[PDB]
Amino acid sequence: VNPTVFFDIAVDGEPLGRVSFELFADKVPKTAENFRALSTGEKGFGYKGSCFHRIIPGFMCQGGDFTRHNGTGGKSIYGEKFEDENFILKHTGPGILSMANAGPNTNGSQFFICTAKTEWLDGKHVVFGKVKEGMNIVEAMERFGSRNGKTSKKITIADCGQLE
Amino acid sequence: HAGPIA
Repeated sequence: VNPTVFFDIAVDGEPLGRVSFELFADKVPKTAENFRALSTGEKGFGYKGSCFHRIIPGFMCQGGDFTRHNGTGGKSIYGEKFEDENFILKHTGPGILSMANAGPNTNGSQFFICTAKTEWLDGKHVVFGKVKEGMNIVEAMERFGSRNGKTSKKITIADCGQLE
Repeated sequence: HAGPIA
């Protein structure tokens, strides 16, 4: 019953590996659906082709910005942004897919994949999913994101979609 | 402006 989407990661055009995620619809539907709906690109916009503009080693990997690709843009399927459905799920560790907001009730299309346990984000960011397969792919994306976050090389979402 | 801090 829980949706499974994926990202085919490419480092500078050359494919690296696939990374699938489990969307916890059974807890946070609207957030869950928006990422599934945007991972498939059914409205005409989404993750295919967008990159991870912000990767901070030992912390997380941020992407989802298909409009301004510099951490400014991106939008939800509901128009601009949306509310904070809930805060039931916590950032328990690496693999956690959560929404990258700009303060409360500002969820759009940006998200981040955790590459370590980030409990200080608990209550401030809506956790809505988790990496099912390919967590070694995000582990590699690592060396390509600096301390400040600027990538050394372009990490891009070559292909993405829904598998179940 | 979207994003979480370390």
